[PDB]
Amino acid sequence: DIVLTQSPASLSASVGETVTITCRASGNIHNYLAWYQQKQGKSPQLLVYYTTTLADGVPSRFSGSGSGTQYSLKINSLQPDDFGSYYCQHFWSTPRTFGGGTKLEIK
Amino acid sequence: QVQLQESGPGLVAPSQSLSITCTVSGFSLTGYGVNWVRQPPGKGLEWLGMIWGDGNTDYNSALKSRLSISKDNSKSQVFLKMNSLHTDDTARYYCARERDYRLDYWGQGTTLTVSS
Repeated sequence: DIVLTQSPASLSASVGETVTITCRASGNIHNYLAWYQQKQGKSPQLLVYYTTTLADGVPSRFSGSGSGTQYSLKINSLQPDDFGSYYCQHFWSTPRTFGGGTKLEIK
Repeated sequence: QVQLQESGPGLVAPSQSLSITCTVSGFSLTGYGVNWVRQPPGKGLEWLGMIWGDGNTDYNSALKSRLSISKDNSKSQVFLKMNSLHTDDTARYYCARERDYRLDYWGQGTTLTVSS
């Protein structure tokens, strides 16, 4: 199985700051990578799929990039609505797995 | 309006067996996949398995022998059955619809607590 490793596990950030989060795969996933945001007490919400495609209604402050085993999520000038946990997930063959998560908290 | 709502037994004692139901509305179980995902308290998401629109299933390697996923197309329900619960089976369980390499709609989750 392909495991996903996310870094950092947690980041403290201020509103308006630009952050980058990473998802590394232990095997080539061929761009089949989705990103989800989860706010406290809610289910996860799709943000990005197939590495760079934003889901409907996700703000353009979000951008995903990557290939091979290295992927990124960049959030430009963070808004309060953006703090919470971020997860990457691959869809390369099966089983599917999720990265461990990145907790984004307000400084 | 796509809806997925999960229902489960809440507190159960270890070693019992359990069934969790994912009731869907607004789309056909034959045109999409339904994945099962759990989240232990304070931890990340763990993929448990899925049932494809055609009835094939795939499972997490590590849990494969204790899990079974099935569905009732007629009733619009998907089930997750687990054998001999461990306390570490404590988590929030969600069903999510899959459509072209993405889990686009998720249920609110059901909490399962394995307590003696």
